[PDB]
Amino acid sequence: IGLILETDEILNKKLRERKQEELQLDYNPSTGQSSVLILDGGMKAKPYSQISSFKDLDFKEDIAGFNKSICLAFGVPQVLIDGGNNANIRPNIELFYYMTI
Amino acid sequence: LNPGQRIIRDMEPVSHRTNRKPFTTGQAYSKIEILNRTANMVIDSAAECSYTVGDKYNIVTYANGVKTKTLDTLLNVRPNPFMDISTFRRLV
Repeated sequence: IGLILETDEILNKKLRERKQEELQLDYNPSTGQSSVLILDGGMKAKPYSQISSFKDLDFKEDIAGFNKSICLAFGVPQVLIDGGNNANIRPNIELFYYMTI
Repeated sequence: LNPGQRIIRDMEPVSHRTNRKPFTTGQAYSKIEILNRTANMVIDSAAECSYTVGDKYNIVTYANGVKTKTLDTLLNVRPNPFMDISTFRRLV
């Protein structure tokens, strides 16, 4: 939601819908220029907040754990999934070959 | 021999198992990854050590008089007519 406006009056539905589309197209900087808004006749702007946010879906470590489990069940080092430095890479191939295969 | 033996005998006259929870252990090994991997690493690593047979001590024993070449062939090559060496080692 971008904005909430509120009244105790009853408003003509067709004109209300038109007004919503005018505000939406005018205020966005991509579409339109206008930015100040003047309310009259008692329309009130209602403050609100994002009651549930994408920020709380910090899955990132849990899925990483599952990837490690899968990678571990076969027994392939992560350096082979990434590629690292020389000192990492050349011994890890021998690790993978000798221990697993 | 050992005078105390008759007493020690009564402290534990028969062995008892210690792997309680055998079913849930077999579930865990069959279903939980980190157990399966670490156990397989240990078993598969231990199974591939060769055995060397050395000199013979003069003391008498149970398995008397077995020629070294036979014992070597049994340990390294073929435990019995029907089962390989690797399967035998991994089972043990």
